[PDB]
Amino acid sequence: EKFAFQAEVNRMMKLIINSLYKNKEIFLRELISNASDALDKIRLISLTDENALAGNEELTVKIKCDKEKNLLHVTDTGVGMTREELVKNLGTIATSEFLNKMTESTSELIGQFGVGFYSAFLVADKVIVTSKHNNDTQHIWESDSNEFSVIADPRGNTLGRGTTITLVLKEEASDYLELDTIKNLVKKYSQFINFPIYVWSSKTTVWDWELMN
Ligand SMILES: COC(=O)c1c(O)cc(O)c(Cl)c1CCc1nccn1Cc1ccc(Br)cc1
Repeated sequence: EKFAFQAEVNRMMKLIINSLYKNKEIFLRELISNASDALDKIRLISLTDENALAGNEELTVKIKCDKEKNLLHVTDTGVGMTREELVKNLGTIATSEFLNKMTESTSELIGQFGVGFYSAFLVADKVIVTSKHNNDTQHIWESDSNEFSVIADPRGNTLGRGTTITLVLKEEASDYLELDTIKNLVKKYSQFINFPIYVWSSKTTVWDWELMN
């Protein structure tokens, strides 16, 4: 259940963390970007499988703040990941030219190599990935960066299909819990995205999904 990061991933996480120290906001750009990709992947799959979207009729990104529990949730209803995929796609990488371009901006570089997930550790002490893939049951990937574990989700299939990224925010990254801030940041980083992105918001005092693009 417990796993070690591959060396290159450790180096990569460091390079990422040690080059975007200034513009931390990028983590949210990249998570929204990967969320879109997940939906693309499942839409494509839906072209040749009418049963592809059975676990969830919708194709969205839902973002939820939990100021109280110090958590930020980003949930796509994309393709999701199987257990094996969690262990492989988040624990290794398929690359070393990337690690040399990185040393010699660099926010555009991680975006290009599709490896911006790890930027989440810029604002989080622990990162949790809850994922339901059509071919598998719901599993959970957790890491504080020093290792990771993948477990079967005891709650069963709550996602229907897809992925929630959950960030336990750092002391200094509390700013990103304010609904003001996240609405603002998603507005910015979600224009080019063509799936709907909602933020769970407060209107006059009620709560519902609010569309941001
Ligand atoms: C898009 O794949 C995912 O399931 C997914 C998601 O739905 C939301 C996310 O925030 C993230 Cl990070 C992912 C995984 C995408 C990812 N980032 C780094 C590695 N990976 C796995 C991966 C990379 C390339 C391909 Br092609 C497939 C999976």
